[PDB]
Amino acid sequence: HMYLRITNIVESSFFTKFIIYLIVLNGITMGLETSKTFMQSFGVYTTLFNQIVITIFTIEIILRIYVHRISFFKDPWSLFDFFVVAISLVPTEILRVLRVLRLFRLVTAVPQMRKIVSALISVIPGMLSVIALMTLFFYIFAIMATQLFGERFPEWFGTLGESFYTLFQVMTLESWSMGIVRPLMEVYPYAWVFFIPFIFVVFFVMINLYVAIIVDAMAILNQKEEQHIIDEVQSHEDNINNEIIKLREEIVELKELIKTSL
Amino acid sequence: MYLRITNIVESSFFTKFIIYLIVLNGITMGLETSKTFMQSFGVYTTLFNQIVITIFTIEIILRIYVHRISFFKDPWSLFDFFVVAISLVPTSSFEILRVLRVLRLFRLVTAVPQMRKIVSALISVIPGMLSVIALMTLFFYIFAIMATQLFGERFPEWFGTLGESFYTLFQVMTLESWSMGIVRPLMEVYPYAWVFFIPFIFVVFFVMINLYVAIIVDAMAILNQKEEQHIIDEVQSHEDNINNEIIKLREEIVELKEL
Amino acid sequence: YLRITNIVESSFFTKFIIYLIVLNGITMGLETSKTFMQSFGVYTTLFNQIVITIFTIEIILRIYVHRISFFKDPWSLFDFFVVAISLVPTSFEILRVLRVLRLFRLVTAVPQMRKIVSALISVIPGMLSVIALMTLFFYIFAIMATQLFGERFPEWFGTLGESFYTLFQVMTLESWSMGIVRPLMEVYPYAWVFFIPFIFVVFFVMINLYVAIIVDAMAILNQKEEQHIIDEVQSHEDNINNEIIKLREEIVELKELIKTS
Amino acid sequence: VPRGSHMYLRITNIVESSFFTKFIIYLIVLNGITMGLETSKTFMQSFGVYTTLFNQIVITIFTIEIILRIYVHRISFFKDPWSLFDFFVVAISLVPTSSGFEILRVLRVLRLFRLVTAVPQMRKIVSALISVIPGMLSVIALMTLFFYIFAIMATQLFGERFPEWFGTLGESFYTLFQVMTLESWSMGIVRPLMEVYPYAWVFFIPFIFVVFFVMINLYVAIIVDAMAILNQKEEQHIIDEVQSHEDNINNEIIKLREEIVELKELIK
Ligand SMILES: [Cl-]
Repeated sequence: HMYLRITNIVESSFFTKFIIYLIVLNGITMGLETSKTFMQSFGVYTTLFNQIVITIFTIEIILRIYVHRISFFKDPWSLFDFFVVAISLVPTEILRVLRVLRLFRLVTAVPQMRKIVSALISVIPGMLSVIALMTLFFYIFAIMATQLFGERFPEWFGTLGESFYTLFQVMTLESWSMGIVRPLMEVYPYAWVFFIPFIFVVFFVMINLYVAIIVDAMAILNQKEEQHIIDEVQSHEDNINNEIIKLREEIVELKELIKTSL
Repeated sequence: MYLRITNIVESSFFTKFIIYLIVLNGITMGLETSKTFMQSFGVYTTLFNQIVITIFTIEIILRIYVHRISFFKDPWSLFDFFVVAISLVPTSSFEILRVLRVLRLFRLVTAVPQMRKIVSALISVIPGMLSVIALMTLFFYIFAIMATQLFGERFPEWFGTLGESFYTLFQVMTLESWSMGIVRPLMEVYPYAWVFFIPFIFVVFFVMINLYVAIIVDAMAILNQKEEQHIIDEVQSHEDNINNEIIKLREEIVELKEL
Repeated sequence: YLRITNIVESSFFTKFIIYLIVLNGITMGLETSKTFMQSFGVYTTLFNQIVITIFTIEIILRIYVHRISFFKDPWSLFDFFVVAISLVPTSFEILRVLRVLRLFRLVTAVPQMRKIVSALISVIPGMLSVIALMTLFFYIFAIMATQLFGERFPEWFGTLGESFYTLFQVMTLESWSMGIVRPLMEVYPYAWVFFIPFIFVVFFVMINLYVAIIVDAMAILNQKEEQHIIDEVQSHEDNINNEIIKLREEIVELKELIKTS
Repeated sequence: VPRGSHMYLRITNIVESSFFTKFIIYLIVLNGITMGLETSKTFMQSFGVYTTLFNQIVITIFTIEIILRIYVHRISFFKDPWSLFDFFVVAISLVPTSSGFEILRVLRVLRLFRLVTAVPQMRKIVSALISVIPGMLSVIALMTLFFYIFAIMATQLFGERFPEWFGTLGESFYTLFQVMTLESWSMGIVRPLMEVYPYAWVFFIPFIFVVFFVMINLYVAIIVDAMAILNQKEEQHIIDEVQSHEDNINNEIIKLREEIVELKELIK
């Protein structure tokens, strides 16, 4: 009974609008917390405000949980809001930084933003195949790079994780020649045979992956269209063919009678 | 009387003539670069500039009298208006005005409809993206704060300031020296700085790419709809035509049946 | 005259010329080696002087066969210009290098390759509009950059032509920040207000330019498809409409007859 | 030479069993982790001997497998690319460790791509990607020719004063690829070059434009040309229905137009 009373609140525009306002204010506050000048003067006023908004957010998420019960925790966006507000409550090192992640609540609380993100994410599940294939490709070349170049170049390829970092850098193309491969070729003149293929393969996959998405997305669109049009030509065909038997049966009716009279 | 000026203002001669001054004053702007040239042919120019700015003001004036309020409802006129004003404000103000005066070379886009169409075609995509543009700006702003309070003390040149983390994060997005120049340094002090900048790179590029994939595909969905509605509209017309005909021919037997 | 045409137009003639192109290509790549030229240099230079004659024999014949039609043809003109460059005496060496451009005759002489290039080039004329807009944009910002930064940074913006070069570099994004802008911000802390917009506009246009190509090319395909689909529905629309008349007139001519009887 | 004997059937039941394929895939994953631990100097000092045996084991089983698979599938094995790779890879692994080249010991980690061959999901992903290559070979060739031509020009123009970057044909090739990747093309190469040769930009700016034009436009075509094929496959389907529907009504009317002439014959 009272559940309905508060439910009208939690889901009211006032409730959501008010929260979105605090998110935006606390977002300005956290940018003002950057300034060493600012915190010296108005520091305390902020920290309490920080400690207030987090309280309200804890009130909010509690209500939202009581109103939505388990379906709250089946919701990605609620889960995020939940984690982000929890991390914020852990007592004041690195979490202190991650506390700026509650400004992403502005995405959660605004459906306009939810739609953008959901739209973007939609591609990822199909890609997991390729992502895995790529990670394997990296993992293999990371091992080769370490076994080939980690002896004479330990900072770049001394460790599996370091070859991984360096191979990602090569993929981004940042200083891959002047910075990395030209050095390596002073010692190992054929190092280009390892890193030019790595570039080609990696970039081929990236580009072609998205070519496929665009083309395959197009092919699905042409089918949704083809089925609509053909289904129409198929209804028009079922309509005349229904209206010809009425015309045909009359040459049977107007024959049977007109037959007897002759 | 009024028609005389308007018929003149909008003649091909008028616009072609203004376009002609735009181009000359444009070469002047490029010859004004050379110290050598200015030493010899310098003063000649300043008059030429001061001349064309007079003609342009006449032009802008006439155009306003002819179009009245319609002038200031037009973006391309306002730009021509704003720009030509810049040229008339006294040089020794605010030295930046002396520079922004070359923006009137963009008036070559205003006066040529070919160009006006190119730009308009290009702008057409912007309003759809503002959501994403906003999402990106927020994303930067949040990571700028993290980068500042993570790296600003030991690396104040790059992250000491919110506005500097913004500049540096944009650089990382452009991929320019993001590793050799910045992250590899940072990892000397903070070995786990890659956990912050590799995700940042992935997210940023994923959005940028997929945004344009969406444009291409969603632009296509509309094309397949506009087409689908043309084809189906024909099948629907082809039907009701036959329907009326069968109806008549079915009503025609009723006549013969009665008789 | 017909004898010459049968030769010039034969596969043997074109195939034989293509054979010299590929051969002349290997020697021209072997000319790179100081080792090679020391030993087999003279032998090569004779081959060079040989093939260039044969190509001139070829270019001559081809002109006699086609007359004006030859010089109205791009691919022939290329072979002509190219083979001429090779004939002008080596003496200002720059010509001696452009002589390697006759290896592009391998594209001229191979039709598959001629199709690839033509397919690629086919896009450009539409872009002439945008290229101009871009070139203007560069020219405008090149002027601004020169008179903003050339005083304190002559290497990068001291000259109009130099700001052009440096602004193209920014577009390629190579060292734009560490290399150029961060230095400039030492003197001009608001220099990012000039170079971040320049980056956005440039990349926005390039990307959107190709989005338009893909979608507008897409839209033409949807229209070429419509007419084809509509043209059949309308072929279906007219045949039926007649058969109703073959039925209509047959109903009338019968209904009228039944009336009499 | 089994052919179709009772024991050929014995091998076939093994090679094609779920256990056999699943077991091989399981070894691939373990030997894959093993090679990542072989990276660690600490680990090799302690558990080194354990590894080399396991490596020496998995290579044995994989050789057994490759053999069985050949007996079961005979020539179809060598007409299959994925089998050939499995074969090529495992042979590398069998070449003696300290051979003259001494690099195969590294190429031996390529057997981890075997995780792609044994997984049908992966085979399809790779096949989907490769499917584009043959169409491009024309363009790829056009590009290689372009590089080769510009590589020669770069050597003759800049190799004397700049032997590090263009002294050798193979070096101008490597530097021109770098320019294409846009890595330090200006600050690193062309700005230096212009200290000596101020018009060197006329050589490298076109090269950039042409190179990027082709690369981009190639993929534009793929998207569009692949598209027109989709529009053809579609319209035909629509035509074919609109074209059968035209065959149905046409007979329907004539089957009807003859029935009324059938009624006119009566009176006649
Ligand atoms: Cl019909």
